[PDB]
Amino acid sequence: DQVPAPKLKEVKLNSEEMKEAYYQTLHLMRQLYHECTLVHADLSEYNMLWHA
Amino acid sequence: KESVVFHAYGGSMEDEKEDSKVIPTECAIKVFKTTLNEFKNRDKYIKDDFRF
Amino acid sequence: PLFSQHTAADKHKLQRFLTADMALVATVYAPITFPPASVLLFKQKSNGMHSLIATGHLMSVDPDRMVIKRVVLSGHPFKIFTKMAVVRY
RNA sequence: AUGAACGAGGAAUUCCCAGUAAGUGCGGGUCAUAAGCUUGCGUUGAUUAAGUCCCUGCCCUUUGUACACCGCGUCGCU
RNA sequence: GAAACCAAAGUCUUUGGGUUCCGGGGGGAGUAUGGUUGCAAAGCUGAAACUUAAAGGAAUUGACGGAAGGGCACCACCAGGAGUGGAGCCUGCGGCUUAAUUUGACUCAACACGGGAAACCUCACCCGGCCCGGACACGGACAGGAUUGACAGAUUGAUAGCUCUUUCUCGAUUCCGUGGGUGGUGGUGCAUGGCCGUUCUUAGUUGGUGGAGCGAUUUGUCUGGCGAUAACGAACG
Repeated sequence: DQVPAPKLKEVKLNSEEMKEAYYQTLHLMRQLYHECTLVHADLSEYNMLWHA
Repeated sequence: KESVVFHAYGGSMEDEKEDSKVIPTECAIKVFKTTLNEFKNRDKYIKDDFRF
Repeated sequence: PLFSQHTAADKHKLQRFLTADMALVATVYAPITFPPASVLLFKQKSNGMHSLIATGHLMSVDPDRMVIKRVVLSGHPFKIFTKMAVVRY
């Protein structure tokens, strides 16, 4: 509905949700390093969005 | 600072091509800033790339 | 008739008066005649005196030659910004 | 009386090399009534460096330099 | 000599030793046609129609390098200091409402700036009311009045004659139109001046004389890591 996804820093997640987000970020970093063969080099709280 | 992100509503292409990419209903258009002299420090991640 | 400019374009601006030097096109419903043809223009001055006004030749006969009447509306700009104006009347 | 947030502050960023920052008040301007602003003045008063082009800009110098070519089309009548 | 350059490309307007070939702005075009040679491909000779105001030659600088070096500066950095950004709040900005929440200003070169800490004034903005402070000249009206000011009541926020009633004042000091002057914190700072800010608190700017070149131009305004040194002097900063 023309509303962009909020950033990870601005998202108020619970402890389990924060752990799941950290695990997803680690898995994404591993997939980028291994499968995509690229380093983001600008990964931070403002470069990650939480959606669904 | 370097690019502007705009949310927009995409159109439905009436061309019935088998290889036509599906246009999403909501799209983000990123337009990089070309009139700002603050991009002098970005050469470190471009000159090191063998593809360009 | 209706007087128009004798140019090469499609549209012809209507002339609301007869000019003393410009060569115009008089356009009217008339019996069809094949060009060339000498054309004379007269008017009753007074007591049945036919006065000559204008003369020429007959151009091609067609109803597709449209005549355009124009009206220009004037306005006095009383406020001026850079490339922006506020106009009244 | 009321007593809140505020537990030294992410990304990011400003000014500053000695009676200097910073702390501290005072006076002038404003001003009928008036300073959190501003312009000045004294008081207390240090750590770091005697450098560099790493960032941002700016500045010069020398070397040459007065849109070249090869890779937009088919049909239709008067 | 146009110069690059050339002891010939010299002895050329101070033009004449002998002789051969050959060029006449650029394209069309070394094309078509014809002749001739050739096994052939081709060669030799070789137009025109039409088309354009340039095509070209030497030398001189450099706008610009997507060319490389230095050098400068706590409005850049290192070593740090004290901070802002995080709290409450004061004041300027926008967005939003409001009748108005006037306005100028938007990177450093706008944002506690407009000396702008505005209860009235300021004040331009909103609502309401009052006055002419229409100078001047012309025409008309006007002394048997052109007018001005005003008690009381109605109205009014207003001891606002602002309008009416009530009729009391005033002696051309005028009034109505015509031209036409003033008055504006009204609009253009992208029409101006002045002043200010900025580039830039940079490190440059311009002249004169001498020498090279026909000239554009060059040397000066300087190669080097003492020494070369056609250059020398000024002025502003």
